[PDB]
Amino acid sequence: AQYYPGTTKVAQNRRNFCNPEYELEKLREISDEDVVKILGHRAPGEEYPSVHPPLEEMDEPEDAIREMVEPIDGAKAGDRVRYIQFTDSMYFAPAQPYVRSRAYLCRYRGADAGTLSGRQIIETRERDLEKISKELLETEFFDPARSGVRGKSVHGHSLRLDEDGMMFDMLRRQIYNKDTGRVEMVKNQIGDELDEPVDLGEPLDEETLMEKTTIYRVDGEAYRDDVEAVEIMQRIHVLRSQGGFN
Amino acid sequence: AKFEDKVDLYDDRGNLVEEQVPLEALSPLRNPAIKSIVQGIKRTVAVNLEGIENALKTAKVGGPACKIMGRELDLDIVGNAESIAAAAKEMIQVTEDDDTNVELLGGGKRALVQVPSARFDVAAEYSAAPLVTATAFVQAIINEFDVSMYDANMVKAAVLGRYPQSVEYMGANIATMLDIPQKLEGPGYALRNIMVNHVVAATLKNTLQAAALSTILEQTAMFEMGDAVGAFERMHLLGLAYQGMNADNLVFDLVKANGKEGTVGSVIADLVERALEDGVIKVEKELTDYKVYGTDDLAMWNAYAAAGLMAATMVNQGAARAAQGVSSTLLYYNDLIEFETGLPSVDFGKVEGTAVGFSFFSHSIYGGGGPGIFNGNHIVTRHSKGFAIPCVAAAMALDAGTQMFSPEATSGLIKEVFSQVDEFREPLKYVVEAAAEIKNEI
Amino acid sequence: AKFEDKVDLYDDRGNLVEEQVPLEALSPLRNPAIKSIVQGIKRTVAVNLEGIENALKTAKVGGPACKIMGRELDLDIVGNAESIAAAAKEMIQVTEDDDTNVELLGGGKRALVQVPSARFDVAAEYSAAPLVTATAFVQAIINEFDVSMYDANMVKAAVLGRYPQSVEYMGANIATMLDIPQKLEGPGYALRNIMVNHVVAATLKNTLQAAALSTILEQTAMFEMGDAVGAFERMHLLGLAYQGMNADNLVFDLVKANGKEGTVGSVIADLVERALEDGVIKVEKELTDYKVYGTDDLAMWNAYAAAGLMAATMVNQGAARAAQGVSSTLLYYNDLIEFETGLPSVDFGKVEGTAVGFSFFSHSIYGGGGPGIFNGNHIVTRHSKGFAIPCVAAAMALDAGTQMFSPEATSGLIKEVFSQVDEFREPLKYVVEAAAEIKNEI
Amino acid sequence: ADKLFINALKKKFEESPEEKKTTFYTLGGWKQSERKTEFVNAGKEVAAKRGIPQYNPDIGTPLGQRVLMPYQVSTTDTYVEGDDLHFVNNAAMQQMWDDIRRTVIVGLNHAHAVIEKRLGKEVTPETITHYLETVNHAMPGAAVVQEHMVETHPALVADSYVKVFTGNDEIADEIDPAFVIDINKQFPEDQAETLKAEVGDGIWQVVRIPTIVSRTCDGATTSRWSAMQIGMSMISAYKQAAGEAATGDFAYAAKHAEVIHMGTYLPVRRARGENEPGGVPFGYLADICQSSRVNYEDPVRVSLDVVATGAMLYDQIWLGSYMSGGVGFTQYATAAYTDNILDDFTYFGKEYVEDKYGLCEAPNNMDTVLDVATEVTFYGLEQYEEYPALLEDQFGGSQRAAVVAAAAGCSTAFATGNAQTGLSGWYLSMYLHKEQHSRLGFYGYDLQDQCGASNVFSIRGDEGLPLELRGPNYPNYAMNVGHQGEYAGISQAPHAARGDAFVFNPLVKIAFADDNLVFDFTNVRGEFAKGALREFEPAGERALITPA
Ligand code: F43
Ligand SMILES: C[C@@H](OP(=O)(O)O)[C@H](NC(=O)CCCCCCS)C(=O)O
Ligand SMILES: C[C@@H](OP(=O)(O)O)[C@H](NC(=O)CCCCCCS)C(=O)O
Ligand SMILES: O=S(=O)(O)CCS
Ligand SMILES: [Mg+2]
Ligand SMILES: [Mg+2]
Ligand SMILES: [Mg+2]
Ligand SMILES: [Mg+2]
Ligand SMILES: [Mg+2]
Ligand SMILES: [Zn+2]
Repeated sequence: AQYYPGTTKVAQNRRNFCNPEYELEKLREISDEDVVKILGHRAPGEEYPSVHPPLEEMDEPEDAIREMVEPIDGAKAGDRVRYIQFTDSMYFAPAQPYVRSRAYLCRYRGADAGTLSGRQIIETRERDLEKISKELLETEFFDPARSGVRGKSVHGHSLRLDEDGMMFDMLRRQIYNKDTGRVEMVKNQIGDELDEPVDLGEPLDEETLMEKTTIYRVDGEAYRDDVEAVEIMQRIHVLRSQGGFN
Repeated sequence: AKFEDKVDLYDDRGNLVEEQVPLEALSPLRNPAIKSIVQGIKRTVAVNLEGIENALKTAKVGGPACKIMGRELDLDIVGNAESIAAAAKEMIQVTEDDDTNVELLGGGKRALVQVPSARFDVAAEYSAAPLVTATAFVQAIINEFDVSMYDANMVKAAVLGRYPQSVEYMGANIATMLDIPQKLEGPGYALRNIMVNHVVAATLKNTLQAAALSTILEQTAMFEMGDAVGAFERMHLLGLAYQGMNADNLVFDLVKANGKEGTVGSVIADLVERALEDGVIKVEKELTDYKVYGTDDLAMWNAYAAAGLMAATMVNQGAARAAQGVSSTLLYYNDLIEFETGLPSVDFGKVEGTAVGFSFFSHSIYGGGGPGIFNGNHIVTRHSKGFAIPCVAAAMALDAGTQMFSPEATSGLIKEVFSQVDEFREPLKYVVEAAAEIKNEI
Repeated sequence: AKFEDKVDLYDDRGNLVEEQVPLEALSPLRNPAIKSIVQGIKRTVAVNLEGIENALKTAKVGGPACKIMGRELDLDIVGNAESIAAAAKEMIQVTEDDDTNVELLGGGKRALVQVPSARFDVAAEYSAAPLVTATAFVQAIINEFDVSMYDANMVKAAVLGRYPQSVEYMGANIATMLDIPQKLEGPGYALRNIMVNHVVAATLKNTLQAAALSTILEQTAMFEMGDAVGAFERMHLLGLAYQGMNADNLVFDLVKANGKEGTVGSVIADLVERALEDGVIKVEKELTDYKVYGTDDLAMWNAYAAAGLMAATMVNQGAARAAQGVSSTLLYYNDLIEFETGLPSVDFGKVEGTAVGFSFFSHSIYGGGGPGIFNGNHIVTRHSKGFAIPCVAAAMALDAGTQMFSPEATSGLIKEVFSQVDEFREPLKYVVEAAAEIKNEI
Repeated sequence: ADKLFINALKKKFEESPEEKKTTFYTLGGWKQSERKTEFVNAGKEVAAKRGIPQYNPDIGTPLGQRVLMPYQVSTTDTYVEGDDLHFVNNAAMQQMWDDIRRTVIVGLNHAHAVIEKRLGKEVTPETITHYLETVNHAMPGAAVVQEHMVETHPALVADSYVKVFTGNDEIADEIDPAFVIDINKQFPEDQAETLKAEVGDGIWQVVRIPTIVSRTCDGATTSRWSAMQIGMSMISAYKQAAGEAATGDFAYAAKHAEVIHMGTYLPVRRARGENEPGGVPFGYLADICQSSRVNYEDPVRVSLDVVATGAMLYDQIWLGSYMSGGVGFTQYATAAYTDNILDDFTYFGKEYVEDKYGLCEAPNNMDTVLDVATEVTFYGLEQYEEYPALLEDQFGGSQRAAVVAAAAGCSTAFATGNAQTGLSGWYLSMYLHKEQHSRLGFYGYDLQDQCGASNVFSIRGDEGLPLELRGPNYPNYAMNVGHQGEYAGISQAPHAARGDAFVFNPLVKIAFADDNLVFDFTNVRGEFAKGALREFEPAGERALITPA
């Protein structure tokens, strides 16, 4: 698959996020327990709550489509559908909103992804969401200064960075420490205090942000100079226009 | 034949039924089974005799929480169902050997009613079904028990609700898959105002059959709206065949190849490869490490992409066994395929746009709800001309129990009555048989 | 037959056509001519090609006084009417040589279009007629002149108006006798939302043919509404036959007896005498110098009283040659006959109540207008179940020019196209011939 | 000269508009704001008086972790907190909608035909003036025929009246000028000749019912109330029997045959009668706005006055209250009429088109749409990238999408002189924006946007319509913020560039050229600022009839 046109670093980075054969760079280690705490849906050692009984207990009629489609493990179990949501700064965060939903539907099974300017979300079965979430948090989908895990109060994608280089967060879920240079997650994604903070590693420096970003900007690679990517957008416009007419 | 296209037709197990069927043998305008399905859905009513009896015994008539103290009437309607139904049938039929059907279900608690087709051939629309059924059962219940002139208006309220003070039959104990003509968003929309959950309930959650019934209703509405007249006719017929009738086993084979480990993106890659292999698209231009595809048949590219979209919904919401992500599949299948190819997505962007608002109105405070409460007449989901809602039907067929407003919650009366009807329950079977039958008349 | 009654059928000249025809041979559910009239009114559209051309050349599209400066298109649509019509007919039809009719009128200024009946047997309702017609003419205009993508949306606006921003086809240059399904006052009302001036225009102001067409349409709607089901069915058929079909020559003969010098009161006296002669009523009790009449057959008394009511309109409004007093005739024929006899008036008071409001809303500031703009779906005139509006149709056919909102003012496009169709124009001829043909099959 | 938004950005933030970094969390939350401090004190007072908790700044999350900004009302020097632009808090915005809801245009053409032909009486300027004196007594709710009538208090209904207009100058000048909208006084010469030619010898009433009635009732009351009092005044002034058959022709004419509603009724899911915002087509909204007859030298000013008119009515009151409610959609709309931002982008695009093509000189085709909408899209987007204060100001992607695409679509229509290609340029703008920043608007913003390109030039039943005839009930547009007022601006744009007197209905244009209105439709943004300052005086209040 081709994924995206263009000849910039931005374009290649958009293709690499979509391509399940591209190995996302891992930047930080986070424990399973700490992913669970950051998600905030259940407590450590709490069994997965259910929304319906396990599939095997349900005795369904013959359906060739269902027989061909393997359910994700949380669907077999009857897990709740829960979410993880991220906000990406327009100051060169590595992932961005449509990059995420496009990538998620190429990489992940059984996924309900939503894109907005200030937040991007995936909803899926809870035990499967915890496995995807580890990857979204540990890899270059995430930077702990320019990306935020935020289930509510998401303002900041379009705000000026603070003096530490951190995105604004009304609820200050991610704190940079002036003396040490690491970010810690001090609250879960909905804003409740964590018993103990989670280290999220060092913010990527400017050079590495520029290497890895998927936003086009005049002070990075401008979209209007990625003339092949603009050509395909314009093509789509014109072909949809003619096809709606006749 | 106006069109030279032929398609191979399969059953819902992926076995070939008939090869090389002319496209127009699937047209709503020609296929006798689609005619019988559509006249069936015009003429079929579910009567809840238990619900009428209970509303009368408690005087709970006229809509939610409403009650008239002092108006209670205790009538043994379910215990006299056979007689009541026969007397209603005598008023419903036109003649004694016509196609009127009145059949008790549930030990007399429910009745399937099919009002004779001929009442509709001399009617403007379809409201004769609930209105002739309602009065025949109100009169039959009054005559069974000799209900007095002073009390009979309670029987009317228990059967048809607060109408005509309300525009709808508010509080009625009858139900139809269609809704009243005043609720159409535009003229020609009546076959679109059919809840997704009613389609999934009538077809017993068989995914292919739900997708077929939904497609047949949506694309038949496209004819009634004039959308499938002239320039656009072939586009609509090919969407019906490939997205809703599993033509050439395309949907089926995509799901088979992607069901075990697949994603929306893997289904896209397979569909693009199949379109290329079949000659539906070709490389037009090379950019820098990027092939720009073109087509000399936009209706067929649209159809192939539509089959892929249905497969992607089956793979994606089938793997989750949770319908909610159909709004995301409908969006990003189309958004990804345009940047994958350089060609326009299904319905030239209108599935993608329907999916943007459907996603918003299924995950926000402003309106909408869960997938099963939408329909082709809903303001959020009317915009694509038949290519979105059948995927929602497939997704709700595959939902394992994540919805509060599930077909069990919203459509139980519909399910008991309308799934009795073979052509509603298994339309893929009947439409393909009828197409094979008229194969040489096109 | 469900009923024992037979009637004698006459032509519009008062001459016998067929004796002793079973009543149900006139039923909308059995008579094939009523089926072909209802199907014809569902499927027939008047296209004003001159209005389309003029709207384009001036950019006056989208409703009264509206214009878009800079959007004018000068297209010679009437000079190329034959080619445009043929190209539209090819899109409108289902198959070659089916029942699609596209006929030019007024040297190409107008087209009568009848969309094929098969498109309606696979539709919920009747909007396919304007929708399929409009789109076939929009595409045939665009294809005739090679109108560009940039300009074609003005063709659309000149055909169908401000739809879908407006719910109606506001500013359209096509017309139907039906109106959109959203404007129905209740489900089942579509054949009632047909302006009286349209009925009088299509029948060329022949008094008995306007009364027949209006009664056909009204009593056919009473079947679709369920009002003529069960206990009420015979009342409705006998109203159709005696008030609308001149059964037994009773309306004709009452008009003959009272036309030279008669009043509403002299017609009442003649109808009471004839009902007593025929055994429909009898003296039940004597009070002081006053006989109380009774009946053993309320439906038949209703029907005789309805024939009288029609004859009284033809006498009172025919004498004035001015339609306005039909509201008064409808009131006081009923009010007077009840105090003359002790029996209930036509429709058990509902003609009299309809007439009270109709009189008010045709002589006041609050709404309504002249007789010709009413219809069975109008809020003022919906209340009688078929027994009032046909009298308004007879009275407007007799009006010699007293109205501003006459059929010439409101219904000229309808007149030019719909009066072409023999069965719409002279339905008393065709319904009677069809009833005689089926007489031994009922 | 500096970009037009720079003064606003320097007023809002201490940093220079180019500065990439700031400080947050140091402003005391709501305590930084005069208006939030007023609200916290009022909520304590309301809750204590009524015995139910109400506004409480400690419910949910703490506003003002960042600067709570003032906004400059574009084209003014008034800077206010955005709460002063909420329609609930702005009496000018409420009166603007009341003045539209309570207006109906009603011909006298059929009426005068009924009088001459049916009653056999003559009509002249004199009988018209006598009818106008009579209907200006009766329209506010006072009697002319019956004994023992009880009537509305004239001072509560002082805003209700009837005027007339006609394209025949000599007839206009013979009717008492107290009742006449004088086309030649109100419009510059060329527009006046266009409008008079449209009207001809036709004579039309502009009827305004009382604001207190419109607020009590609904928009569908307006044509009925109008017709009742027209009917009484035709009885009294032309000496009819008070209720005879011909009376019903004046009722049908005034209620149906020669009425022009501001808005058509809506389908049942969003059921509403006539004269509600969703029924007002975009070409009528551009015609209601009177900037065209005052600022005709500057087509950008005219177009963006119409954008302000529409963003307020369609997003704040209609989508943000009739169709939702709550806190609602103030800043979704303010992005299109504050800080001179849309003005900076749209002047850029107007000058670009002047230099490359000439206004209205470009070919009306897709080439022009691709050139102009792409160039103007990139200019707008570069401003958010160059100025971090501008991006933090228009912080929601939907606000940016609407502002950038309005400038692109109005500029495309300034080039082609045709609103349809303007609308194609709007959609192309959204598609480029989405790919540039990998975001666009809110979850549901681009439903119409993705259907958009294919439906611009469609001719199908519920798809194909010239933009002027579309409105909030066009199917794809029926839900979402950040489009409808901008579409009314694009519908105005080619007509302002061409110097056309009106966009879609000349009667609607004339009908608001009237200084007897309570809201001044010639200066919509000026009025919004007046209301924000609590300096606008609305009609409809109950002070006269309530305790001192
Ligand atoms: C709860 C929702 C989901 C929903 O259905 N509507 C909400 C909330 C709703 C509430 C918020 C009031 C409150 O705080 O109590 C109101 C005002 C509607 C109402 N009920 O009155 C609203 N949004 Ni929302 N909403 C807005 C916007 C937005 C932007 C904000 C992005 C940002 O970075 O700040 C995003 C969508 C996006 O990402 O593109 C958004 C999301 C959301 N919107 C998320 C909450 C986001 C969060 O958790 O912070 N709105 C805007 O983009 C600007 C205009 C603004 C609206 C108020 C106004 O117009 O003045 C408000 C319009
Ligand atoms: C969708 C529909 O809601 P329902 O699904 O019918 O509840 C509709 N609301 C809306 O369109 C909300 C529009 C304004 C709020 C969202 C603006 S983006 C309505 O209430 O009629
Ligand atoms: C009849 C109908 O008027 P139209 O004939 O549609 O103009 C209707 N008015 C009314 O019902 C007026 C009722 C109140 C005035 C009379 C009270 S007796 C209405 O405006 O919708
Ligand atoms: O977050 S949502 O896009 O659903 C609502 C924005 S106001
Ligand atoms: Mg690990
Ligand atoms: Mg190569
Ligand atoms: Mg004789
Ligand atoms: Mg340049
Ligand atoms: Mg003033
Ligand atoms: Zn109100």
